[PDB]
Amino acid sequence: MRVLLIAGGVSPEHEVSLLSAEGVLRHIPFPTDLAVIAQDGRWLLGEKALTALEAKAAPEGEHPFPPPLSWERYDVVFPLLHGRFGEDGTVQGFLELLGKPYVGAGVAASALCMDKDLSKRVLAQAGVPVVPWVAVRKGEPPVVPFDPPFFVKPANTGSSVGISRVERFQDLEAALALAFRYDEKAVVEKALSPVRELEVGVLGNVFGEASPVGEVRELLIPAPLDPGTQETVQELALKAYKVLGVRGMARVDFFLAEGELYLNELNTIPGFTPTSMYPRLFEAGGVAYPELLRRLVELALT
Amino acid sequence: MRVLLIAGGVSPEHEVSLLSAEGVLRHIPFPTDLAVIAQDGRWLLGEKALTALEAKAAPEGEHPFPPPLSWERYDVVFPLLHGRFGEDGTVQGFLELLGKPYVGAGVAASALCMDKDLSKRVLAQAGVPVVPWVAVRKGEPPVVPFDPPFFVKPANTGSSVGISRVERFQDLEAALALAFRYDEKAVVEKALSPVRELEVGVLGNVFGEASPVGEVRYEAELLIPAPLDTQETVQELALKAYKVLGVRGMARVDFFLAEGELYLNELNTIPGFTPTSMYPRLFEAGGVAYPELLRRLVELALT
Ligand SMILES: Nc1ncnc2c1ncn2[C@@H]1O[C@H](COP(=O)(O)OP(=O)(O)O)[C@@H](O)[C@H]1O
Ligand SMILES: Nc1ncnc2c1ncn2[C@@H]1O[C@H](COP(=O)(O)OP(=O)(O)O)[C@@H](O)[C@H]1O
Repeated sequence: MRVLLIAGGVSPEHEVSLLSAEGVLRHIPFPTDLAVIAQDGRWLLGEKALTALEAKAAPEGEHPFPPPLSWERYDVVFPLLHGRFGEDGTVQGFLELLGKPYVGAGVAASALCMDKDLSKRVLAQAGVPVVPWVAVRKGEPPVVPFDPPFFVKPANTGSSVGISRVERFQDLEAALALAFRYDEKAVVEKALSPVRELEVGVLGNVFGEASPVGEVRELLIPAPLDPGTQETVQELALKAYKVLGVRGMARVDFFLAEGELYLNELNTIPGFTPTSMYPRLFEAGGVAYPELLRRLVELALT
Repeated sequence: MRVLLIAGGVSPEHEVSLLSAEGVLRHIPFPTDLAVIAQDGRWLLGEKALTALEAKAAPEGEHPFPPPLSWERYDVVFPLLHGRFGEDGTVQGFLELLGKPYVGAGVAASALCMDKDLSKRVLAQAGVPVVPWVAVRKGEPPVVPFDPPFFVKPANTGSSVGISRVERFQDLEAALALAFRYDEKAVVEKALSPVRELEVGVLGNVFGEASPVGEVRYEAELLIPAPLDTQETVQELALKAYKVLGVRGMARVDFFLAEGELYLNELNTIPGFTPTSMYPRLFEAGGVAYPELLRRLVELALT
């Protein structure tokens, strides 16, 4: 068993990905080589990759896509890339064509969890509560059924880029133009205030298992929630996970306001440093970091 | 401008991909090259690709993916692959990484439109009428909130393979078993009877224009126009669905008409393209000649 870890990426989460890679490389219980996608889209192999890792950021790459990589030398690929060209299903589509088993959600799941509008339409139809929202498409004026404040976001970007809180309708047009700077589609959802952010990890292929619930405020593991609400969080996370057909893992984020839960999004490739929420959550669930990585690889083969 | 046409594929529609590719080449108003993906997954380039088109099939190829192809000499890529590794977003995803403009639906819309279960969830949520249904995954006992008869089918496949009609609830298990032979997930929906199958094509990015409506008819063929009394309603539903799903380039949308009630069945992101295929013909009757259709499709990939 030899594993290929791909880190970096052209997205803003480029340095975070390399951090996660540092953590995975030191604990994965399998011979593993690193491949880095520089911020310019080019790749770095072997030594140059490890050198880039130490630098904690690789602005320039050597080989343009597709790289002269010896794919036959690996049994499983672990795409530890965040955001665009990472969790959207493109790298996965590539790996599919290479006939390479890999860690994480497949093309459909990735592309779908990544779209804030489509995933919401699917989850709402299945009975999973989501914040009231409306989709706005580049070129056609907005129609918002509820009143401000809103939160405007690009539908398929990530890393909070292009996101803004709108207090009045008069500021809506400018918020959409900002979001459209990154996407052809945007979402306008009700701004919850005050609100609490809860996060829960899921592991498995389609029918997964939830880890304990966490809260972002500093990460509070576990979250100070009453018995019933904690159960619903895990329950809703497993339901949405199954409906979307996610494979491998996912960190599901929820908002809690007025005692009500709303599933915000499913992150198919969450931060993976030994101190990130997903790993810490499962550590709390009795699954050590090395074992977590072992399971992901095992899941990729089934 | 230089276009790159990719045809064949590892799916069971390999032969038909080549046929529509033959038609495309005969009329595409741009210098165009052909690249073929054999049934064994290896790519055939240059004259070998055209030689392959000749035989109407390419069992084996020369270059294993990724092919040593000069993508830089092409402005637009036209993927004419069907089903798996065709319209499921995989090829699309690869093209997105090569930073190459391409015809048709993007990664998400393609993956989404190929999943009967997922696209029906989105459409129903959006108000678009669909046949009642439930998803059944391999591993969980089937629970159907309605009585038979009903059709059982693989959620993600090609040429209606693995589809069956169930009259007795005691025949559901065998139907699901058949369906699970092509996918890990299946759809169980209310069987419409009698039913008429309509189809309308769509061109454009997100906000498209509908073609006239045609009606399918199998002999013991498509009727353009369709003997409807409704065509408007079908076109509105098609464009609405097209928009919500965020489809780009094109799509043939199939509907079921029963008891005066319309039901959108599915959106095909990569319809057959022979001069006589349902998509090209529908648009022809809509004033969009075959060469024009191709021209626009290629230009749309750039906008
Ligand atoms: N509907 C909302 N109501 C209140 N706050 C929100 C809402 N949506 C987003 N936010 C705020 O913006 C932040 C980022 O939203 P998010 O969708 O998670 O962006 P990203 O997908 O990049 O992580 C959240 O942590 C939250 O504080
Ligand atoms: N709900 C239904 N009611 C009646 N007939 C159906 C129904 N679903 C499918 N069929 C029949 O089965 C055939 C194949 O189903 P379909 O979804 O169109 O497969 P495909 O995606 O290959 O076109 C249809 O052409 C239709 O005649």
